[PDB]
Amino acid sequence: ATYKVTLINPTGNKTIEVPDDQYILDAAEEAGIDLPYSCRAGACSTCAGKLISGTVDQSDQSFLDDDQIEAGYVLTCVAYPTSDCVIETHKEEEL
Ligand code: FES
Repeated sequence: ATYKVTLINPTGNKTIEVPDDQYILDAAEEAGIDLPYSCRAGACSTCAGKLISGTVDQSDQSFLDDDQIEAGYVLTCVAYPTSDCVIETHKEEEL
């Protein structure tokens, strides 16, 4: 499956089609979108986003606790989309 991911940043928004076995971050860059990143391994906060709608699989992540997750945070470097979704990006400091 290839899923629509809408990325909302401070000043505007962009939809991209992300295959379900590619990380949101990887696809974003592939599309010329510059997101923040650091470790790229699910172990810091630098790349975090916030799901507003849809679902992701970020099973490869280790930084977010069970309540950051439930509240919708996502480490975009390690998340695959599991449906069309919408994510507010540059959410690092909320952690
Ligand atoms: S860049 Fe460190 S968690 Fe994604």
